[PDB]
Amino acid sequence: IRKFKLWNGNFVFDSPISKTLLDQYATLPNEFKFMRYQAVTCEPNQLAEKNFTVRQLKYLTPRETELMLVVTMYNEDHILLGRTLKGIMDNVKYMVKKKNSSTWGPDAWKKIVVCIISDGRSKINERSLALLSSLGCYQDGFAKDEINEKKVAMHVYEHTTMINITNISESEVSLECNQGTVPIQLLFCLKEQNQKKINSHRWAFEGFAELLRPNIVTLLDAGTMPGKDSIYQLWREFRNPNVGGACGEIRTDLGKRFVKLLNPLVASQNFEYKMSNILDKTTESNFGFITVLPGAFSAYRFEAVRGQPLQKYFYGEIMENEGFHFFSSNMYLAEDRILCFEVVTKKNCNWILKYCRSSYASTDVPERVPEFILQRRRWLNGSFFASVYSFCHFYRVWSSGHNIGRKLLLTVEFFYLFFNTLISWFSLSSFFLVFRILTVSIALAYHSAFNVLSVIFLWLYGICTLSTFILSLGNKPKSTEKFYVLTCVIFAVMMIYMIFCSIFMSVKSFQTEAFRDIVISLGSTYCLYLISSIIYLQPWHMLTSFIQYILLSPSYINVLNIYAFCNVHDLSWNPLGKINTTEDGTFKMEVLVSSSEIQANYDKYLKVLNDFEPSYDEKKTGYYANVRSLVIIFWVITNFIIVAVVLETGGIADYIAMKSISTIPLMTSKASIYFNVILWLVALSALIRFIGCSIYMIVRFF
Amino acid sequence: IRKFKLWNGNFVFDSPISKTLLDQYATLPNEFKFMRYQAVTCEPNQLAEKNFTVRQLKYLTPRETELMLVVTMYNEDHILLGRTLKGIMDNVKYMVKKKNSSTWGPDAWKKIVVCIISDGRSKINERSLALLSSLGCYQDGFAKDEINEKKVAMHVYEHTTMINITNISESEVSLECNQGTVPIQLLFCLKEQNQKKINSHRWAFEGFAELLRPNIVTLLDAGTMPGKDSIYQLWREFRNPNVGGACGEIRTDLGKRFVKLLNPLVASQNFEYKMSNILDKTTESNFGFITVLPGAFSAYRFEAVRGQPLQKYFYGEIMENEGFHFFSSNMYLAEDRILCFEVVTKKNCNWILKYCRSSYASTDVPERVPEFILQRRRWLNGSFFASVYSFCHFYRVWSSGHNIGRKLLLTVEFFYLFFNTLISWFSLSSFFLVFRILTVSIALAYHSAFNVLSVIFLWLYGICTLSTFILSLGNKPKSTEKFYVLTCVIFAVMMIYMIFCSIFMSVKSFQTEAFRDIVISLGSTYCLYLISSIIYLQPWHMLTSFIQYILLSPSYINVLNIYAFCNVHDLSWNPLGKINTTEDGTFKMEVLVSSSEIQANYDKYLKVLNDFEPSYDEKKTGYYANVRSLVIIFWVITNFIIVAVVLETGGIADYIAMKSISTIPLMTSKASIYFNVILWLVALSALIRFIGCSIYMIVRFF
Repeated sequence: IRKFKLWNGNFVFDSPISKTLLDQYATLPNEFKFMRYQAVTCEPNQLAEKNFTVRQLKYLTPRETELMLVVTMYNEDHILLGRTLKGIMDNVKYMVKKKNSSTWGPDAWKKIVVCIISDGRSKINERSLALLSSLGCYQDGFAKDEINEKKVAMHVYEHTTMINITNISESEVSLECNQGTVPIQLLFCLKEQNQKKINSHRWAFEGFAELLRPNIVTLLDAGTMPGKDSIYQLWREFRNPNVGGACGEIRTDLGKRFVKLLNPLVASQNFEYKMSNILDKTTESNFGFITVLPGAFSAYRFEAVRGQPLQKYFYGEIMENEGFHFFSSNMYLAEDRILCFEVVTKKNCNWILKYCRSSYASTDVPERVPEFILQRRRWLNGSFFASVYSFCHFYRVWSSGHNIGRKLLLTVEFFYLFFNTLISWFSLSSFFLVFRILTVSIALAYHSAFNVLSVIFLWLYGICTLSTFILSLGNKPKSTEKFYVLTCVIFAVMMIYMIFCSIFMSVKSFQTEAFRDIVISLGSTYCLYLISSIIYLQPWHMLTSFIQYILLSPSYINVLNIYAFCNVHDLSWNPLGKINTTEDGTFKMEVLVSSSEIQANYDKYLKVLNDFEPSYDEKKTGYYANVRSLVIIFWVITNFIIVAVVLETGGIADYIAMKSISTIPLMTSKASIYFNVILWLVALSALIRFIGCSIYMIVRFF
Repeated sequence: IRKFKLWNGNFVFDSPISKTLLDQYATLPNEFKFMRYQAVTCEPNQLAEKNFTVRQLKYLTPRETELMLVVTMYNEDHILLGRTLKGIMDNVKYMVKKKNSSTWGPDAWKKIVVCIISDGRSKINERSLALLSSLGCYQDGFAKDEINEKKVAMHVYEHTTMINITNISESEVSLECNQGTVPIQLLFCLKEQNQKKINSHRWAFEGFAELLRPNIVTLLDAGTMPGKDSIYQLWREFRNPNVGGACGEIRTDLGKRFVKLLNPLVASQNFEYKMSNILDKTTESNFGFITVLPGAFSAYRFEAVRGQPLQKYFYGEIMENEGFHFFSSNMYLAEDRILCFEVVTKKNCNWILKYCRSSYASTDVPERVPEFILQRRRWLNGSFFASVYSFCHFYRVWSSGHNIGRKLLLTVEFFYLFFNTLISWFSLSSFFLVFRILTVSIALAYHSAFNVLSVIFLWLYGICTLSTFILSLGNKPKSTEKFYVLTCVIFAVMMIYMIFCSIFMSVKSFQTEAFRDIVISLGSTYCLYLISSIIYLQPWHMLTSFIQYILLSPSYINVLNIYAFCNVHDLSWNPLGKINTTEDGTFKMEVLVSSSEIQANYDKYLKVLNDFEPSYDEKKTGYYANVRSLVIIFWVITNFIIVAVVLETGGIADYIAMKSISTIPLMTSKASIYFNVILWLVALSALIRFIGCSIYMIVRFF
């Protein structure tokens, strides 16, 4: 029991580390041998005012940081955090061993701070706090819930470690310390209660970034392992002073010797990631605005995001009455994609976002249908809302500081992105119309067993779709996994049948014009994908992973989208006294004994018979439910309008028949026109993205 | 403080009442001047063993009860409880003033106990505890949460009051005491925490009824006001020794001078109640098994329900493994209807249930669409499950003790009840098929503007139905009231249009055979209703309330049923330390100072890196969700199968067309056959129920 003293009114303690670490370290200054705990009781935007600091400012010469790396955990195990930290450590070692550089050199580790923001003490895993402790950046015992009647909001552990991670097997993490290791300035933040990730970013940007004043702030998730040069290659993107943000490639981690490529769900995701990087990101980067993918690690120039972008990201549209507005109350769905928008359309500034193909990070993807569905629920809602928001507010592009040509390019890009969003909104009707027109056409033309197959597949589609709607509105994907797997299999068999029908009709026609169009259009859209993959110099996914993606595409359209739209907002709808008796059964009491007090109580109850909206949380819940259920209805109705126009469903064929009688066919020419239009749109999108990727590679190569 | 003593180990206290009551009372024995609080810490089935008692057993001559009246509250205000208590008091006064009776006489009040079981202290209203206190049956202060480390489960207040309720206006309750008043033995039970109503019945039947040993146990809800002779007329039903249960008529309370009859929702309910009593209850009572309506007050002969019926009602099918079974885990949905079944099919006993028309009780009905929907959610699920359970287990009728004729009658009745259930399961398709066939037929025949009307009403029906499904699966009726009112109005206009179409086609035909059938069948089914109402001697609802019921019938089919099926089960998915500092900012702490303990903690975290289904409530929640969502899917699919068979939807007309091509019409003869069959079923049901009501009245009159 020792005597302490609050330093400037807040608790700062310095503990020594165990001699086991010292044994490696010797093989010595102050930062290596101590670990500093601080109890942060204030808001993220008030740390300096309240007089809280970081070790970097307190040296004889204050230490200036070039690069702040933020790692966010919620409950990730020690393997994921180990992978992220090992990638970071390897990158820092690469930068420290750099020879001909003005910025990096033997003491480059002093310019990098690794800030690990974990979200809740109750929600952290103990295998992660055991890894963090083994590095030297955590000791238990001196965390406090409250200090001078002030609720402690966050615990900050600061250390500079010499030990590095050198191997991460399936079970063990290899930690070692020798002359080849590089020191890392860790900064472990542990929030007291679980607020979501935007609050973690609030702590990173409004909090420690204000004290450290980094040049670049890099965002990573736990489990995302950066490549061996990814951080350096992303940092190299910022030598253009106009770059305000940047991102790299995100790769599926295929496992040992690509063993996980046997899983159809994983190969489908591998193909999807490779094409999203090759086609979408390059095309976007040509214009100057990128919509960074959820898994990839990104970097923002700190001066770029200060001001309006962070205010919109953290608070939303501040101007708001007691009620709820659409954009202001729903922008939390598009979490990081807001920042990017506000960086590009920042007033009087000509920041651009740029995509770096030289930097990559590999992540593990869901291997089971329920967790895959739950992961994509967030992605699809975020993308849809962000695209709607960017289209509705595009005039801001013209209030920024870009020159006239870049403003025109950005306007064109936003229009194109909303065109893509609009196409993706009508996929529910597009898939059904293509399937029904194709199967019915082959049944009409050849009659053999395609009649029964057409009816059977119509009923299978209907049953699976109705069940998906009902289970996603009412139940949870964990509860019914066999059904979801069966539905995916049913849709894969459906797609196989459609491919067969297309090939059969095309061969018979070659031995009418619509199937000429289908063969030319689909061959063209496959060839453009293949050539774009070759130009990017990453073609191997075009054969190892293509058929799996083709077979699972109907499940992307029909299971992921339905669940994403049905779950937009993740809704969640006096003490008396005691008796303790003695041995004799006796005890003492306070009892109303006087007649006057009994009469008083009687009069107080005789008085009640003579004198004859809930809280904000449930009001917000009601608004969220109303807005989530109005989206589903509009989606379904606007898709069925197109279905009924093309196929003459909804009693329309009946209506035309009876109008003529006042003075039904099997199929019309609307089906032919629509079938052609859909395929031409697909081929056109492929061609546009091919031109974009070609321009990207040509410019980078020059 | 004073010195007390536990009486036999449990807390029993006797407080005097305020002299204000004594002033009326004088205008005196022990029961009037004291109120007895008991703290019940045991289970309902253990009160006697634990040595708890009631005042009735503790006189010099123990008092024998003929009739125990149970009143259950949850949070009902003082007007509803006042109405119930006033009806009870008036009935007891009628029985006490009875002259030529062996059972009732001047001291008949001694044979009646009124047991008011309120559900939770936190959930009780204070205007109800103020009314209960004003009667003399409650004083606060001496309720206890725990007694000798035993959680007190329930508080029992016992008094015999001389004051009666004489008027209940919209705002005040008139209490008065004079020579004309009759004493009432009240027994106020107040549960500590809110378990649902089955637990209240568990306390009433397994608890106080075991001590009091009543002859009859009568169940009433708070707000249900018995008629001036209803309790006596129901008690008179039990002079037949074979009667095991009985119920009376439940009436809609139309307000002052029938002012509430202006509300269409209230007149519709008035007609529905009058026909459920006139047709359904009499027909059921002829056979010998009644399915007592939710609002009506019922009575059970206590010896009838002891044993198997109460065991099934309270616990369910006791034989059960760790998993969930359908019947055993879902019988709580059909709460009281289980008892009735088990009374009739009790082994070796020939108990019957009987319906009493001489006894009635009037209740208030919901006047707003959301609360109406929420009320009927419980009714519809209970009825559907109870009917399924009774049909599946009908063989028990033959294991009972009835003679052969009554066994045959009961078997026939259960078959007929399941036929009615099966008809009610297909109303979703029946209404749509009737509407679509009728509108399309008039459009075909006369062409003028019925084409547009047919298409418009098809789209209106589709939009309203899809929206009802989506809002009942995802949202709450309180949130969207304008939409539900609008949907009811839309369906009423739809029904008006259908009535017009029927009349138009019939008049044109009179100026083909199918409309002869429609006019004859509907005229017959209206005439049978009118004649049955006249035979029952209650015809006034056949004109004051008929059109409102007709207009709201589509909303009964399409809004109440969808919401009831979509909401079957009502699913619901270390401390650290503190710092207080002195003036100097100094304080004292317990800190790991020795190097050995720091090394110990480091080794304990280095150890975690080397040694590398939830609770029952959420498992039951998952089962309930699976079973609720499997019911909706089957309901929708089995109704659409009939729709697609009759109208040739679902690609079937396409399939027949292309089969013939291998070698679509507007309407077929299946529509004619189905249209006739539906109306013949309606007329047949009306005729059967008319014969039943006629037999009931004839037998009662003889």
